[PDB]
Amino acid sequence: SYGNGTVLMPIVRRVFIGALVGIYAYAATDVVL
Amino acid sequence: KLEGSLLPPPHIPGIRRAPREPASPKMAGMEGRMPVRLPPEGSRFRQYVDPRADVYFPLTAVLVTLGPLYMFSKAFF
Amino acid sequence: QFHREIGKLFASYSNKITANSPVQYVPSPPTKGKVRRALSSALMPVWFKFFRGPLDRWNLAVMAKYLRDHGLMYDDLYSDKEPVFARALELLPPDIQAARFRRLMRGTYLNHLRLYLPVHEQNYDPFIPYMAPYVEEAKFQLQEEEELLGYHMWEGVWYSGGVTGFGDKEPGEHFLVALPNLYGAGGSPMQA
Amino acid sequence: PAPEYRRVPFVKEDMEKVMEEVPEFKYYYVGKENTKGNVYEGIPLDQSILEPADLRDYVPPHSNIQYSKLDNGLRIASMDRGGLTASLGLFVHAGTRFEDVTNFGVTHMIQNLAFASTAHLSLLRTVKTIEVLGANAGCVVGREHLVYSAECLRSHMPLLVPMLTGNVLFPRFLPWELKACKEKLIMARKRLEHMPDQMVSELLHTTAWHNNTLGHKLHCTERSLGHYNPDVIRHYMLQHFSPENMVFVGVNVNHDELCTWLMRAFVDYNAIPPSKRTVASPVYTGGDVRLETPSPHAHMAIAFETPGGWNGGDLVAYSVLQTILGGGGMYTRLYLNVLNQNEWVESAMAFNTQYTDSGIFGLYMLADPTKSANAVKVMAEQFGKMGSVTKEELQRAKNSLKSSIFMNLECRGIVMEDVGRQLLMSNRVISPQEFCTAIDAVTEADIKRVVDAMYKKPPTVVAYGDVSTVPHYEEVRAALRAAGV
Amino acid sequence: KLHCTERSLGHYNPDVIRHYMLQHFSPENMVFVGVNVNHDELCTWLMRAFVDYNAIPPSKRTVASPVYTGGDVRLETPSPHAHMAIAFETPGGW
Ligand SMILES: CCCCCCCCCCCCCCCCCC(=O)OC[C@H](COP(=O)([O-])OCC(O)COP(=O)([O-])OC[C@@H](COC(=O)CCCCCCCCCCCCCCCCC)OC(=O)CCCCCCCCCCCCCCCCC)OC(=O)CCCCCCCCCCCCCCCCC
Ligand SMILES: CCCCCCCCCCCCCCCCCC(=O)OC[C@H](COP(=O)([O-])OCC(O)COP(=O)([O-])OC[C@@H](COC(=O)CCCCCCCCCCCCCCCCC)OC(=O)CCCCCCCCCCCCCCCCC)OC(=O)CCCCCCCCCCCCCCCCC
Repeated sequence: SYGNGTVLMPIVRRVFIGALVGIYAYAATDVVL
Repeated sequence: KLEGSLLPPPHIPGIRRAPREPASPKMAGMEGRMPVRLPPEGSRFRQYVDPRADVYFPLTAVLVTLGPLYMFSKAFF
Repeated sequence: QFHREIGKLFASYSNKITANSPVQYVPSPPTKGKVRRALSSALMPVWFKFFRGPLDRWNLAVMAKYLRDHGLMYDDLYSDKEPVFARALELLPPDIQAARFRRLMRGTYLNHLRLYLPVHEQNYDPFIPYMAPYVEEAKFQLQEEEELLGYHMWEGVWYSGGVTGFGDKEPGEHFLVALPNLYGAGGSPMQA
Repeated sequence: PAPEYRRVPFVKEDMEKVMEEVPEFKYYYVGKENTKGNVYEGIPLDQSILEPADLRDYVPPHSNIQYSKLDNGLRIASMDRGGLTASLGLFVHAGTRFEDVTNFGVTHMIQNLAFASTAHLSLLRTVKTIEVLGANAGCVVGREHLVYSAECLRSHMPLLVPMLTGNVLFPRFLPWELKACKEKLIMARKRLEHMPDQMVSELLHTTAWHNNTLGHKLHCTERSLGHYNPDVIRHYMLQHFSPENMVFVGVNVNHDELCTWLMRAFVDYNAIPPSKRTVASPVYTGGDVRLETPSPHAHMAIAFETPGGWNGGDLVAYSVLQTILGGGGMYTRLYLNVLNQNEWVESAMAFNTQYTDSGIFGLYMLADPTKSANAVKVMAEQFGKMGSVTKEELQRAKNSLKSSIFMNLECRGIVMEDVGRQLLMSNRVISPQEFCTAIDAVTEADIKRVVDAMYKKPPTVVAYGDVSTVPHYEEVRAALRAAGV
Repeated sequence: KLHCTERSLGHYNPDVIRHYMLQHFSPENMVFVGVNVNHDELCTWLMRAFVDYNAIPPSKRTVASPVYTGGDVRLETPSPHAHMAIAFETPGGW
C-alpha cells in the first residue's frame, strides 16, 4: 500500500500461486481427465 | 432474566439503550460443564443442535477425516 | 499510436461499469450456487447435529478457558503491527487504553509462571468487542488515503535520502540501505 | 432604502433527476476514448484554427446586482460580467468583537479548522478535490466578519457551493483533527512579530478600545489553549452562525442557477436556529504603549477617534482628508511639508480605519532613532493645521478620490468583498456613482468640523522599534496641546 | 537596564570597554574590605599589588541627578495570578 517499500513480496505471491495452479492442473489431466 | 452475560441496565438520562434478548430454556446434557449458549429461538440451528453430541466429538472427528482416506487407500492404492 | 488503442479498450470497459452502477444500497448477490445451497440444506440436519455443531461449541470453550486463565479479552490478541489496528489504538480514550495496558502486562507474567488464576477471578465474558467503533473509523481513514494518493505506481530517485526510492518513507528499513554511517555517533529519525 | 429581495421557496425534488444537472467531474482516467491526438500539430500561432460555426454576435450580459432571499433568511446577491472565472464568498457576522474572557481565540480556531471533516465529506477528500478542480479557497477572520471564499472556472460553481456551506451547516470537530491543528495556531502571532506594520496596527486597536469590542486581539495566545475543545467552539457557533447573520455573493455566475443550488444545500437538513443578540457599543479610552525591538528605525503612530464609524454620517469627509495628506504622489501635504523639509524622515502617511460604529484616524511615521523628539514636534504641527485646506488642495483631492474608487472596482475580488461587507454593516450597497455625488458635496467647513470633534477625546499613541529617545507620555500630550490640539 | 539586549551587541568590542574603564575605574573610586584577616598583613599585600605598575589615572566626573517621572506599564504573560505593584518616590534617598 501507499507509504512503504515492500514491493517484491507482492510479486512473489502472484508467481507462487500461479505456479501451484499449474502443477495440480497438469497432474489431474494426466490421472483423471 | 436476560440471555448471556448481561444485567438490567440502570436508567441514566442521555444514554440510549439497545434491546436485550431475554433468557431462553435450557436443554439436557450440560450439567457440570462451563456454559456456552445455544442458537437463538427463531433459528434453524436451534432445531438441530444437541449438546449431548459434544461428548462423542473426539471420535467423530477422527472418522470423518481419516476414515474416508483409509478406505479409499485400501481399495485403489 | 499503440498506447491510445489499448486506452480505448480500458475506457470502454470503464464506461460500462459506470452506466450499470446503482445509486443506492443494494444487497450483494448470493455467492454459492443453487446446486450447492440445496445439498447443504438437505444434509444439514445430520452434518450439523453430529459434526459442525459440536466443532463450533468446542472451539468457543477452548478459547474461553485459555483467555480466562490469563485474564485476557479476545481483542487483546490483535497486534499493533497491523496498520489498521495501529491507527485504531491511536484513537482510544485514556480509560480504555489503560485497562488494555494492564491486562497485557498481567498476562505475560502469568504465562511466564504457568499458574492459573483462581476461578473467582475468571467470572467474565471475554468476547465483548470493545475495539469495534475505533476499527471501523480507522478503515475509513486509510481507504480514503489509498484511493486519493495510491492509485498509480510512482517513480522516484533511487537510494537517496536514506530510502530505496520505491515507496518507503522511514529510513534504513531494507538491507540495501542498512548501515547509514561509517563514522560518527549516528542518530534517531524521531529526533530530526 | 433597502433593496427588494425576491423569494426562493424550498422545493422537494427527486434525487435521481437532480443528478442529471451536476457538472461532470473525473478523478481517475481509466484509458481514453478519443484517439485523434493533437489535431493542430504543425500549425503555428500566427494562423487561426477557428471555423465559422465558432463565431457569434456579441450580446452584453446582466451586470447589475440582483437580490434574492431564502426562507431560512439567507440573503443572496450576484452579478455577471461575462468572464470565465467566478468568485464565491460566504460572509458571517461573527468576528472577534463578540468574544469574552472565557472564549478569547475561538474565532481564530474556527478559521484554522475551515474545510475540515463534515457530515458528508472528509478533510482529505475536500482539500484534494478543490486542488484537482484547479480552484483556490480559504478563510479569513476579522474583527466584525468571517469570510469563506473560493475562485474557479464558472462551470464548477455547483461543485464548490456545498464545500463552502458545509463549514457552517454540519462540521464534526473531531478530536484528532483538533490535535493536528494546534501547531499552526501559535505560529500566527510569532509570524506577526516580524511584520512591523501589522504589529503597529494591532497595538493601535488594543490601546484605543481597552478591553472591549474592537480592542480584542485577532489571534490566539498560550492562554487560549486552556479552552480549545469542541464544546466551547460549538457553543459559539450556536449563538452567531444562523442564516439571518449570513450573506452569499457571487461574481460571473447566473443568478437563477446560484439560487437553485443554494436552496438544494439547505433543503434536507436543519440549520442553526435564530437568536436575538444585543450588540454592545464600543468604549474608546485612548492611551499610550511602547514596544522595544531590534530595529534601525523608530516607528511612531498617533491617532484619534472617529465618532459613528461607517454609519456616523461623515464617512466621505474623512476619506477626502486622507487623500489631501497622503496615503501609501508628489503634491500631497505630507510630501511637500514634511518629507522634502526633513532628510532624516524615511516615510510618513495618514490612515483611516472605520468600523460599523467606530473608527480611528491618525498619522504614521518612520524616522532616525536619534531624533524622535523632533518627529513628535512635526506630527503635532501637522495636526494643528489639518482643519484648514485651500481650494486647489481640496479640488485635486476629490478628483484623485473618485478615480481610485472606480479603478479599485475593476477587480473581481474587491467587488465581491465590498458588496458582502456593505450588506452586513448597513443592509444596503452604495454605488460608486452615489459616492461621487457625495464627494463633490464636501466643503471646507465640513473638514474643519470633523477635525474639531475628533480632538475632543484623548489621543492614542504607539511607538515601536528603537525608542531610546521617545519622549514621556506627558510630554507628547503637552506638545499636542501647544499646537492647539 | 541591568543586562544587555540584542541591540547592545553592536558595540561589543574591546575599544568601547576599555574607554569605559578609563573614566570610572580609578583607585579613588574603589574600596577594599576583608573580614577575618589581619589588618596590617592585608595592607602589605595590597601595597605590593600596586607598587610596580601604573594604575588608571584619576578623572573628575559630574554625577547627574535622577529625574523621577512615574507612569504605568503592563506585561501580559501566561500565569494564574495577576501581579500588581504601585509605588511612589522617596526624596533624597539614603
Ligand atoms: C551488516 C552488519 C554486520 C557487520 C557487517 C557484515 C558484512 C557482511 C554482510 C554482507 C556484505 C556484502 C553485501 C552482500 C549483498 C547480498 C545481496 C543482498 O543483500 O540482497 C538482499 C536483497 C533484499 O534487498 P532489500 O533492500 O532488503 O529489499 C529489496 C526491496 O527493496 C524490497 O523487497 P521486499 O522486502 O518486498 O522483499 C525482499 C525479499 C524478496 O524475496 C524474494 O524475492 C525471494 C528470494 C528467495 C527465493 C528462494 C527461497 C525459496 C522459495 C521457494 C522455492 C522456489 C523455487 C523456484 C521456483 C519458483 C517458481 C517459479 O527478500 C528476502 O526475503 C531476502 C532473502 C535473502 C536472500 C539472500 C541471498 C543472496 C544471494 C545468495 C544466494 C545463495 C543461495 C544458496 C542456497 C541454494 C543452493 C542450491 O535480496 C534480494 O532481493 C535478492 C534475492 C535473491 C534470492 C536468491 C535465491 C536462490 C535460491 C532459489 C531457490 C533454488 C532452489 C533449487 C532447488 C534445486 C534442488 C535440486
Ligand atoms: C542499466 C544497465 C544495464 C542493465 C539494466 C537492467 C534493467 C534496469 C532497469 C529495470 C527497470 C527499473 C524500473 C522498475 C519499475 C519502476 C516503476 C515505478 O516507478 O514504480 C515503483 C514501484 C512502486 O509502486 P507502488 O504502487 O508504490 O507499490 C507497488 C506495490 O508494492 C505492489 O503493487 P501491486 O501489488 O499492484 O503489484 C504491482 C506489480 C504487478 O505485476 C505483477 O504482479 C506481475 C507479475 C509477473 C510475474 C511473471 C514475471 C516475473 C516477474 C518477476 C518475478 C520475481 C523476481 C524477483 C527477483 C528478486 C531479485 C532481484 O507490478 C510489477 O510487478 C511491476 C514490476 C516489474 C519489474 C521487475 C523487474 C525489473 C526491475 C528490477 C529492479 C531494477 C534494478 C535495481 C538495481 C539496484 C542496484 C542497487 O516499485 C516497483 O514496483 C519496483 C519493482 C522493481 C524491484 C525493486 C528493486 C529491487 C532491488 C533488489 C534487487 C537488486 C539486484 C541487483 C543485481 C542484479 C541485476 C539487477
